Amino acid sequence: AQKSVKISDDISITQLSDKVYTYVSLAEIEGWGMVPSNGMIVINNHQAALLDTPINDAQTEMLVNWVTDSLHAKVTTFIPNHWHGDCIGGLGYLQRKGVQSYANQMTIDLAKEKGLPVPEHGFTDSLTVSLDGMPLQCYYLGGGHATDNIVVWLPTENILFGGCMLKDNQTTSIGNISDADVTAWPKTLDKVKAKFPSARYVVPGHGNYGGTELIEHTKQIVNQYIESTS
Ligand SMILES: CCCCc1nc2ccc(O)cc2c(=O)n1Cc1ccc(-c2ccccc2-c2nnn[nH]2)cc1
Ligand SMILES: [Zn+2]
Ligand SMILES: [Zn+2]
Repeated sequence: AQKSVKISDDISITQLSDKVYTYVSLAEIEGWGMVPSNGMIVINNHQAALLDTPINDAQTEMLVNWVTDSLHAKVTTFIPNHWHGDCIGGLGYLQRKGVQSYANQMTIDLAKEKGLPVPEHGFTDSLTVSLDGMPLQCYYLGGGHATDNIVVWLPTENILFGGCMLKDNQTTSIGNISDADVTAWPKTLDKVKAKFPSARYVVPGHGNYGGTELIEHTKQIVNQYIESTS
């Protein structure tokens, strides 16, 4: 069991640790109706790192003030998982609040071509940003749900922000695969299960959070759809 607090009505936080909370932001992502989105809020010493924002700026600006008022951290760092509304959907807000963003370089080149706000720090494989001594370990383990998708590993917290390459234990859906690397994903999770075999929490990019079975579960999903289309 773990605390489920509502900031708005359509915005929930769930605290998995002393320095890490996770929320789901339901918003309307155009073309699919009402989708529930995930994100990590990570607090070290009044400094707040945010791992993906909601669909627009309003909820970015909903979650960002709550994390002021109640956690008395200033959001100063951000990391989108890929370039989807569900990742940087609300980065327009946050660069304006001068937040410093880090992401996959691929995702940087991408957003640019589609003309979205652009993160300012890139990497090609791994990049360990410090929230004041708190390593916040981002990696590019390969493409999946999308080509630029990455994972963030909180080394002190054994918390793995799996992202949209992962699905919950509850869903058996490949969801939205327009910018995917299907033949390729299957082997990303494989790498991901190998690197954080010891992750206590492994949260997806949608769906409820879990353990490391979320990995073997998503893989299946993917093989069931590859094996069922190819
Ligand atoms: C109507 C669409 C399906 C809704 C849904 N609802 C859920 C409810 C509970 C839950 O635990 C999981 C889901 C879920 O995965 N989904 C699937 C879902 C699938 C894709 C999307 C979506 C929409 C726009 C851009 C990217 C995505 C995306 N799809 N997969 N990962 N990310 C959004 C939601
Ligand atoms: Zn996505
Ligand atoms: Zn997504």
